[PDB]
Formats: sequence, structure tokens, C-alpha cells
Amino acid sequence: MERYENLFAQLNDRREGAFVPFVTLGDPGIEQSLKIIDTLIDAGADALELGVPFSDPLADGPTIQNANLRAFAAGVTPAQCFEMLALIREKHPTIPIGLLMYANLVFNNGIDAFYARCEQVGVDSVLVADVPVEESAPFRQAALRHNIAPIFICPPNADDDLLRQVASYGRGYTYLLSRSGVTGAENRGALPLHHLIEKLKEYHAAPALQGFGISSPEQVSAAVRAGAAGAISGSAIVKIIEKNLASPKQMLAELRSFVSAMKAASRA
Amino acid sequence: MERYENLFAQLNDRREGAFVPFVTLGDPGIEQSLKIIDTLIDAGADALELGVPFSDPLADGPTIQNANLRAFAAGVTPAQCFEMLALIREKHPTIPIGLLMYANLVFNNGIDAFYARCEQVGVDSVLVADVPVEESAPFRQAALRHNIAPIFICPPNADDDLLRQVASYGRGYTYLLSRSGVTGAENRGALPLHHLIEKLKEYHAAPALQGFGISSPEQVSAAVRAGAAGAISGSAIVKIIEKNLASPKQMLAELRSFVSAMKAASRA
Amino acid sequence: TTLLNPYFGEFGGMYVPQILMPALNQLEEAFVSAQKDPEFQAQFADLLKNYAGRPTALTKCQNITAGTRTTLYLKREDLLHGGAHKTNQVLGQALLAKRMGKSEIIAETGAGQHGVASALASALLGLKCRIYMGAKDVERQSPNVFRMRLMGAEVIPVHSGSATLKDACNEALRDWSGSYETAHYMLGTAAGPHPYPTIVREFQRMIGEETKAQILDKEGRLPDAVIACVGGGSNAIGMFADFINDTSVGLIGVEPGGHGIETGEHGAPLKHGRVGIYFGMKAPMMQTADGQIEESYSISAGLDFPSVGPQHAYLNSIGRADYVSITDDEALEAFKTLCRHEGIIPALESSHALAHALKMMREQPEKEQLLVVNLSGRGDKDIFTVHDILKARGE
Amino acid sequence: TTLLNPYFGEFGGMYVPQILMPALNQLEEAFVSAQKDPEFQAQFADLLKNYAGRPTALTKCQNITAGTRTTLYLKREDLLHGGAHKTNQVLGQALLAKRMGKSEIIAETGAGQHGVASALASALLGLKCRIYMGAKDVERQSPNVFRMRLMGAEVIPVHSGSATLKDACNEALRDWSGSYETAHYMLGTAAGPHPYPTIVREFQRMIGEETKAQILDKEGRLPDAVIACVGGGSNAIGMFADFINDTSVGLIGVEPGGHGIETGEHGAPLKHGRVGIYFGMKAPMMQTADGQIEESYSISAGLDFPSVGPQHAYLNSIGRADYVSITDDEALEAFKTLCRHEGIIPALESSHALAHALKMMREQPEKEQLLVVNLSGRGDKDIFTVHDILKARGE
Ligand SMILES: Cc1ncc(COP(=O)(O)O)c(CN[C@H](CNc2ccccc2O)C(=O)O)c1O
Ligand SMILES: Cc1ncc(COP(=O)(O)O)c(CN[C@H](CNc2ccccc2O)C(=O)O)c1O
Ligand SMILES: O=C(NCCOP(=O)(O)O)c1ccc(OC(F)(F)F)cc1
Ligand SMILES: O=C(NCCOP(=O)(O)O)c1ccc(OC(F)(F)F)cc1
Ligand code: NA
Ligand code: NA
Ligand code: NA
Ligand code: NA
Ligand code: NA
Ligand code: NA
Repeated sequence: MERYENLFAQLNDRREGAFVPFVTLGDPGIEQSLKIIDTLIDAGADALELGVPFSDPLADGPTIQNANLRAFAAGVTPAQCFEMLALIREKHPTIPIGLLMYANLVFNNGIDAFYARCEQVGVDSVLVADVPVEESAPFRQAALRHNIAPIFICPPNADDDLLRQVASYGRGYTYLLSRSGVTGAENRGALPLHHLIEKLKEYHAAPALQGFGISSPEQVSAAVRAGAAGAISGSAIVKIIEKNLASPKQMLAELRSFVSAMKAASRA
Repeated sequence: MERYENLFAQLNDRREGAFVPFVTLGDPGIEQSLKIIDTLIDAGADALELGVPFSDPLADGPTIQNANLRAFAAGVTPAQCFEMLALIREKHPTIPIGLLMYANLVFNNGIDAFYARCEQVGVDSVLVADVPVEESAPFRQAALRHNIAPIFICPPNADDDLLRQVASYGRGYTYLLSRSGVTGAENRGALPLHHLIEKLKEYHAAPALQGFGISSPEQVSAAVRAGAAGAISGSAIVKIIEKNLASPKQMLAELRSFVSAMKAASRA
Repeated sequence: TTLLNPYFGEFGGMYVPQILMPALNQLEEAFVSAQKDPEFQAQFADLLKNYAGRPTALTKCQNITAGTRTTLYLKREDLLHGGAHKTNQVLGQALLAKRMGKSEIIAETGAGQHGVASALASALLGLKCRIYMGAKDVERQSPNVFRMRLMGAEVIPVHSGSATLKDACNEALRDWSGSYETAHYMLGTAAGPHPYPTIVREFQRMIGEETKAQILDKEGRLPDAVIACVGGGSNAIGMFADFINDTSVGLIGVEPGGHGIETGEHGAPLKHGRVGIYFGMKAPMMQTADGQIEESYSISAGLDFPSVGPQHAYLNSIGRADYVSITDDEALEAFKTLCRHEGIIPALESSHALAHALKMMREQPEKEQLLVVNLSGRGDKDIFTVHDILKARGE
Repeated sequence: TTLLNPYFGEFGGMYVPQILMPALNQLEEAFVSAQKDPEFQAQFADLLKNYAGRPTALTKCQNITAGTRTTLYLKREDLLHGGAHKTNQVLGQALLAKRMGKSEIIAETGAGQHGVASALASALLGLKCRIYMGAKDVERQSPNVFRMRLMGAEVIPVHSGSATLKDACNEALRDWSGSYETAHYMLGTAAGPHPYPTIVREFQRMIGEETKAQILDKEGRLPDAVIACVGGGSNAIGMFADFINDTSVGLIGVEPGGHGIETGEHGAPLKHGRVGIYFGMKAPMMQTADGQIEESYSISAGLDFPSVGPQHAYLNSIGRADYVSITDDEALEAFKTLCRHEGIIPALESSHALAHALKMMREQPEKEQLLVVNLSGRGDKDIFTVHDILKARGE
């Protein structure tokens, strides 16, 4: 499908950026996760980035590590994540859904079989955190064969070779990394580097979404003003889940309020 | 004087061996020590061997180490030991009195001055535990100049050279060491080696007294039958002091009973 | 693009987030430049000789082989400054750090020997050192925590996951992904993303080089086999490297069997795990059926790691090296036997290699064999752990 | 009668009960016979090289002398197997024990390094080892108690007197006077009755011999001075011996100043005691006015001994060697400075020598001086003691 192209076509018509929340699938449990996701969508999420709990998440700070631990405490497995993904797609036919995977979970019992599985459930993209473009060949090839967009990081330390490769290899959107380090809401990412945005556009790369340490509406509007197509927020949202574990009702209301404010900031 | 010669002349006339108790001077205190010594004499002691408390008694097992510790706890010093020696000699003009010294106490402020001090108070002999004949020269020379008998150990591992030197150097009596090790009542010394007794006599050595681990009347009579001129008992006597610390009256009675039985065994 | 091959057959590579690739390429470039730099080689050589005490002795066992046809030598890395082989490559990596203008060092440690080596190197060479150590290991290898802190290193206990080596590894890598501009990651084994497996091998290969020279001098021939323990793979590849082309020499690596392979409480991924992607490399991993990393177990903190360096996975696949496992109890016996009969207190890690050598001898006592065990460390860090165990037994 | 001179000027001799003289004469005779025996020399040399790891490194300090005109080398006896210089002469005495057909070893220990050396030597060479250790030292040097027991040695705590080194000495000598037919007394310093001060010097002199060769190679000249700590005198005489005839080379021995000489809580008999007779020798002793032996004190168990070997007393009297003292606090500073700035954890005993070298440099920082400190041991045994002290301070 072209769920991403259709989304960006529409956002451009409305002259707005995308807002894309991240959550860990199955955090704090399967049923509540499914409700959290519905709430993210109802509140204005343009697309979703969804993490599959992994044992050793090396790109993630404490917030998302603890999300993974909550999901595991609830018995969540990749098999169950694919079960949720089917229910999500069944309710929401148009929203782009991207997975954020660690490499071992993709490689585990066959790279091709993983992407076939994604296509089958109706996922639109996969970003493999620990697969640089240098190692990406069988991943991006399998992705394209199964109509999944492989998504790549354009880091702030990117050179021209990496710009060209990300532009050539990636589909759906380009993940414009706001800063070094691992995920976290309190370590605020810098503004999008203008030179990377321009080069990505010169090389016909997929539209750039800024991610890492994006935690406030001001950062979202600033990313879009800077030329990005939108922004992704993860840890800031997960913190709301963590804060309200004792009250699922208050969890949902706070998620809704935050996503709404974040999405509003993407609007012209 | 010839207190030793006079004693051995007399013992020979009565055809008996000598019994010579050892105690630590000032154990358990000055007054009680003086009484213990009077009791040893009243009970039949032929001569005395008296230890001056030293900090690090390397030739002594636990019994006599603890005697030294009791004397020190009572504040006993070599100066006080010489004060007691004067009172002893004043009461008992004929009994031979030998000191058992560690070398540092003799060397400390002048070897000659130490022996002059012994002569002045009326001591008859000095045995320096950690001065072998090889190191004995200024000790035995000072002793003789002040009419003190230097007493030497004839150990069970003695060769002919050592026999000749002990015979030549020593006066008063020859200390015939019953066994290897350090002092102690439970480690019983062997019988006097016949070959050493005979050689000492061939070389005109001072009469042999057996010492170390002599703790019972049977050992005393056996030493004399073996040809020794007598026996010395130390740890066995000190144990009676240690056992009866709480009862000075019972201490004295037990000392008297033991010395009496020991002395009786020396009789033909 | 790289200057050197990041793979050993199927194994190895550079599976890190894109942010870290320039750091790895920089490090590879500095290593390649340093290797042909006489100044660097002379400085490294001087530190190895005059500071660390190389060459280390090659000791012939006098007693433990009595009545058998085994001749057994111990390569004495326990005599290296710091108390283990880990000191060799730390010195080299520290010089690389300074060459690249880094002022800080991050290191993981488990036995605390790599942490002690990193601390002592950072004290000498003027680097600010922070060490991640699993909280379980902070306790069971406590003497090294004291040593590290005494030398001015920051020791950070890691309570997440199993609170052992892989969790310290995770924290070290997370830290580096944010601090690489000023900090060098002094990885402590021959694993991780390229160029670490290559650099670590090359800065440890003096172990095998000396061993060959020494055994030639004393015996007039090569060993029938060289035997080393394998947690991540550094001491083993350091021993193996110079012998790889001597086909007659057996290369035997020993993974920890823990409570026994059948209990699932072990640290033997090479022979009992399956290939996966984690900690920057494609390598055998202890993993669940659905691809989560399993926690390892070993009595020895230095072997308590659920993966293994890719060159070992490769050497095994082509049959050039053989890998076995040795349990806690077998390691403990070997520890005791060396203490009481050769007067050497070996690391519990090294004891796993010794234990396998003693098996080779005991199983076939009339087989003529000339063996070298890499005695990778001294057991000071282990004496209290071992005492408590032996006492809890009734010995 | 003896084969060799038991005295060094006024000092030395054989002040033991007559029972022990044949043992000493036997030992002297075996030593003299062994010294001219090529077989013995080759066996000793092989153990030193291939088992203990000689020659030890001579390390130039890179940082601690910055901004001064002092060049400072450390003779790395901390790298010897066992962790201190004590291992050298134990190996030699153990071979003597076997030469005289003794099957058992008695040794005193204070730092536990001599005890560890005796244990490891007895494990290798098939001797039954019993060690006397003051109960205070059993606590403050506990890691070595564990090591000794792990190697099969019997460790006997001594609670009498000060419960430190001289009390262990007393017990060792009492034991030997009863067991000399089957046990050799492996005295652990250059003191005691002849022939121990001579044998210990001769089995330690490789320290100075290597040092001279090494400093010649690196600097083209002899040192201005060599500096060693002095508890009983073995590591110092081992360093000094080969330099005694090189009159330009200062020989500087460092006694422990404890809480300060003025407090009377120190271990500096050579410069603050007076000649006396104890522990089989005529030598300077800390003693009361009336001749009782005083108890010493030092933070370091290895220097906590109220006498000193007679050859040092002699060298001092003729002015060939100079002796100074260094306090607990000065030793602690030097300990910390070496850990943090050279990445070496020194024994607290050795730290006293380093401290004096650092004083020589700091007091006169523009004085050109080439110094060697004998780094007699590593500080593993001390890390917990030092931690508790530093913590109790607020550091
Ligand atoms: C004496 C000795 N012998 C052998 C070993 C096994 O390590 P190796 O296989 O590299 O030779 C160690 C490992 N020591 C750990 C683990 N170091 C460590 C282990 C696995 C992954 C990362 C690590 O830093 C450390 O010191 O941090 C050791 O101390
Ligand atoms: C590293 C180090 N450096 C220096 C020293 C000081 O000993 P030294 O002066 O012989 O060179 C020691 C002393 N060590 C004691 C005391 N050994 C000891 C000391 C005095 C009398 C008898 C002893 O066994 C021992 O290991 O038993 C030490 O461990
Ligand atoms: O989107 C991600 N996390 C959620 C957003 O970050 P944050 O808001 O800080 O939680 C996310 C995390 C890791 C990642 O791979 C790599 F590490 F290489 F960048 C890509 C995206
Ligand atoms: O007489 C002594 N002690 C008392 C008697 O011994 P014991 O009955 O076992 O207490 C005695 C103790 C030590 C001594 O010097 C030397 F050690 F060299 F032998 C001589 C005599
Ligand atoms: Na896998
Ligand atoms: Na004196
Ligand atoms: Na492993
Ligand atoms: Na290895
Ligand atoms: Na001393
Ligand atoms: Na010394």
C-alpha cells in the first residue's frame, strides 16, 4: 500500500506536519495497550510507531526500558504483538503503522519471514534500530519484496555518502535523529539540522520526521518550521503510561490531552 | 662462696641427689612470691632456680609465659627482683641461689655490672638461656670475676666439643637438658643420657642436674639412678601457683606437699 | 565502507545504531594508522615490558601431571600487572584513545579485571575512567571494585536484567552512543562490533607469540594443543592467533558449563546457543525460541556472558578450533588442585581451562600430550567467593 | 665454630638456646654447600625465572615527578609471583630444606606475604607448612590468610603480647626448638641468628643485581640513591647488596614512623632504639630502660617489628647507609598517589619507601636526582584496611 504517501499527500494539502506517537506494544498489558493506541489515534495521531518488547534494548533509555519490562511482566511476546497489530489494522484501515524493531527479533527465524509477516498483518514500515545502512542489504531487500517501507536514521553526524544512501534505500519517511544518545524525554533533541533537511530533499529522500527527545508541542511546531515533515514522540508518552499505571482512566485522559496538544502544534 | 660445692659435698655424704625447684620471681606478686620461696625451702629444696620476668621468653612454654605475665601484671621489674633476692639471702644464708636470665636483661646496662649486682646480693649462679657457649665469653668471664658460677646447658644433641667446652666453662652444676623444645610439665623429658653423664664426669664438669619436663617424684629418683646429681622442676611447680591463685593458703600447702615428695624421691 | 574485513565467515559485522558508525570507522582508521606507526609500536612495547611486565613466564607443572604422559605448561598471564591478560589490550586501546584525542574511557567489567586494567591505564595515561559493573559482580568480585576505586575510576553498579556482564555491556554501549565525541569505549573482549574483535586479537596476540617462542625453546617443538577459557574470547584468541596457521596445534576453547548444560544455567553460546544479532555483532547467542536474549550463568563473573566473539564462532565452524564446556564444580576442583599442588592461585575463569586440560590428561593418562593452558588471571578476586562455597560444603 | 662470619661489626651472632646451635650450623653448612653446587644454582634460577617471573620490571614513573628534576624508577617486586619480594628467598630456603631432608616448614608472617610465599613454595615442593601470624595481622591482612589456607598451609593465630609480628616470631622459634629434626624454620627477613641474615641477603641480592643492570641500560649510569623500606631488612639488603661497593650510590632505608617517633608508637629501632639481644641476634631493639622489649607499632603489618637485621645496623654505623622514618599518614599519601597517578597499587610497607622518595623530590625540586625505590609488594592485602581508614576520614 501507500499509506505513508497518502498521509503525506493529505498533510501537505492541509499544510501541516505529521505527529507520530511511539509506544511499546503490550505496555502495560495487551488490553490496555490496545486502548492506549485507540486513544492516540482518536486524539489526532497521524501515524504510529510501535515497539516490540526486546530483552536488551540498547538504543533506549530508562523510560522505554521500563516499558519493555512492563510488557514482559504481562507475558507479551512478538507473536502476541502481531496479534495486536491485526486488531489495530482491523479497526483503523488507513493509518500508517511502523514497527521499531531490534535486529535479533527480525533476523531470528528468517528475515524474509518477518517481513512477510508484517505485510500479512498490514504493517507499513519497519525501522531496525541496530542495523546501519552498512548492514541493511537483506533487510531492505526483504522489506521491499513484501511492500514494507524500510526506514533509516539520518543522524546529525551524517556525511554526504550517508545522505545519498539513506535517500536511496529508505521509504515512507526518513527518521531525522535529533541528537546523539539513547531515547529519553528529558534529554531534549536539538532543532532539525537545516543542511540535512535540504540535502535529503535534494536527493529525493522520503519526508523527514524528527525523533528523540521530542516532548513538547513547541518542539513539534519548531521541527515543522525548520522544514521537517513532522515529529515523533516516544518517552514523553510512555512516561504518562508509567505515571498513571494505577488509574487506566486517568492514563487515557492524559494521553489524549498530550497527543492532542502535540498534534495541534503540527498545524499551520 | 662455694655454696654449690658445700651443697654437693653434703648431698654426697648423705648419698642423695639434689632437688631444685624453679619459680618466676614476683609471681603472682612480690609478697606471695617471697612466701612461696620460703615454702619451697621449708619443704626441702636443696637450691633454687629463680626466673626474672622477661617480655619475650623464647625458651618457655605457656606455663612459664603466664608466670611472667602475672609478675608483670604485679609491676615486677628486675630492680624489684634484686630487692627480693636480698631478702631471700638474708633469711637463708646457705642455700644456693641460681638465676635463670634472658640475655638482654644481663647485657642491658653492662654485663659486668649485672654480675657485680648478683655478687652483691649473694646470688651463686646465672644461667643465660639464649647465650650458647659459642657466645658465652664475656658472660662467663664477668661471672667468674664476680664469684658467680656461669651455668651451661648440655643438650641431648651434644657432641664431644660441646662436652669439653661445657666442662671447662661451667661452674656450680651442669644443666643436663632432658629434651628438645621449651619448658613445660606435660612434655616429659627423657631419662638422662648415660653417655653424656659419663663424659661430663670424665671431663671434670660440674655435677649434672636434669631439667625440662621433670614433673613427678619418679622422674627425680630415675635421674639420680641414671647418674645425675639431681633434678630441677619448674612448670610443674608454677602450675600449682596458677591453679591456686584464688587461695594463697592452699597454694602454699600444695607447693609444700609437692616439693616434699619431689625431694623425698632424691633420697637413697 | 571499512578498511578491514568486519566478518569472519558469517560472523561479526557492525550492528550498531547509525549514530555510532562514525566512531567505529574512526577507531578502525586510528588502529590501522597506529599499527604501521613505529612511534606507537615502541610506546606500546615499552608499556608492555617495563610497566606490565612482559614477557610473562611459561611454567611447567611439577606435580599435577604425575604418573601420566601429559606435559602441561601454564602461560602466566596471572603475573601481568593488574593480575590478568586484560591489561595487554587495554594498554593498546588506551594509546588509541589518546591518539584520537579522547579524554574519557567507558568500560564494562564482570570479573573486575578488565575494569582494573582500564582504571590503571587511565591513571597512568591521564584519562577519566568510568566502569559499568553488574551489581551481582560488584559483590562476588569485590576486591577489584576496591582496586578500581582506589585508582580513581568511577565504578557504576548495574542492577538491571541479570545484574552481570551483559547488563554492564548494555549500559556501556548506551552511554557511548551519547558520549562518543569525548569518550572512547574500551571494550574488554574480542566481541562487539568491528573493529573490536580484530583490535582485541591484535593487542593480545603476544600471548601466543611468546608461548610459541617459549615452548620451542624448552621442548624443541610446538604444543599438541593450547587450551583457553572463553567468556567473550580475548584471552583465547590472544593465545590462539599465532598458532592458527600451525595446523598440527589443537586450539581448544572452554566455555562455562555453569550448573550443567542440561540445566540451561551455563554460559556456552558457541556450542549450545544459535546465531543471532546483539551487542553489535552477528554471533552465537543464548536466546529464547522467539529471539529474546537469555541470561547466562557461571560461577565465574568473567565467563558469565551469553554470547561469544565472532572469530571463535568462525574458527569453530571450519573446524580449526574445538570448543568444550566445564562446569562450576569441575572449575572449583581445578582451582583447588592448582593452589595445593603448584602453589598458584588461578582465576576461576582460567580454572575452567585448567579443568579441561586435567580432563584430557585423566581421561587418557597414557596418551603422550604436550599441552599449554593459558593461565589468564590470578584468583585473588575469587578467594572469598571460593571460601564461602567450600565452607558451605563442609570442607 | 662457623664457616662464615656471624657478625657485622658488633651486630649479629647466634644468641639461641644451645639446643638450636646444631640446626643453625647444619643450615649454614647446607647453604655453603648449595652456593657452590651448579645443580642447586640451576634449580633456584629456573624457579626464579619460570615460576616466580624474574627478572621483574624496572618502571619509570611518568607522572608523579612532573615539574621536578627527580627521575624515579620503581623496582617491581610487586610483580613477583605471590605479590612481594618475599618469594625470592623462600624459594631458595625451600630448596635448602629439601637438601637437608626436612619435610616440614615453620614460618612467621605479619603482612602475610612471607606466609603466602612459604605456603606456595611448600605446595610446589611437597613440604608441610605451618605459619604463625599475630591475630591483629590475621585481621588487617586477611586476604593473605585466605590465600595461605587455600594453598594448604596451616595458619596459626598468635594472641600473645601485641598479637603482631614479634609474637609470631616468638612462637615460630619456640616451635622450632622442639621440631628442628623434621622442620626447617623458614625465617622471613634478614635478621635472627646467623646464618639467616647472610642467607636471606644472598637469596635476595638479585633485586639489586637486576636493578643495576636495568638502570645502566636505561640511563647509562648508576642511581644517585636506592631507597627501600625496612621492617626486618630483607627487601632493603636485597636491593642494597650489589651496590654496597659502588660508593657513589646512596643506600637509604626507611623505618616506619607509626603515629610519629615522638609518640613512641613506631617501628624504628635502628635510629630510635638501642642495641640489645633478642630473637637470636645482637641488634638495635625498641626496649624499656631496664631491658624489656617494647612493642612496635605501624599501620603496615610488615614493618611492625621492634628490631632490625644486623647488617643494616652495621651499614648505618659506618655511615655507608642512611636510615630515615616515614609515618602512617605519609605512607598513606604515597599509597594514594601511586594508585591514582601511576596506576600501581603498592603494599603499605613499600609505600613507606615511596613516601621518602617523594619527600626527597618535593623538599628539593630542582635537585637533579636519579632514584630507584624498591617496590617490594602489591597492595591487594591492604585495600580493605586502607578503604576503612580513608572512609573513616571522610574521603
Ligand atoms: C582472568 C580472566 N580470564 C578470562 C576471562 C574471560 O574473558 P575473555 O573471554 O575475553 O578472555 C576474564 C573475563 N574478565 C571479565 C569479563 N570480560 C568480558 C567478557 C565478556 C564480554 C565482555 C567483557 O568485558 C572482566 O575482567 O571484566 C578474566 O578476568
Ligand atoms: C611487601 C613487603 N615489603 C616490605 C616488607 C618488610 O620486610 P623486610 O624488611 O624483610 O623487607 C614486608 C614484610 N612482610 C611481612 C613481615 N616479614 C617480617 C618482618 C620482620 C621480621 C620478620 C618477618 O617475617 C610478611 O610478609 O610476613 C612486605 O610484605
Ligand atoms: O523513535 C524511537 N524512539 C521513540 C522516540 O524517542 P524518544 O521521544 O526520545 O522516546 C526510536 C528509537 C531507536 C531508533 O533506532 C536508533 F536508535 F538507531 F535511532 C529509532 C527510533
Ligand atoms: O630450668 C629451666 N626452666 C624450668 C624447668 O623446666 P620445666 O620443668 O619444663 O618448667 C630452664 C629454662 C630455660 C633454660 O635455657 C635453655 F632454654 F637454653 F635451656 C634453662 C633452664
Ligand atoms: Na536469531
Ligand atoms: Na640491652
Ligand atoms: Na560467552
Ligand atoms: Na577467551
Ligand atoms: Na623493625
Ligand atoms: Na628491608
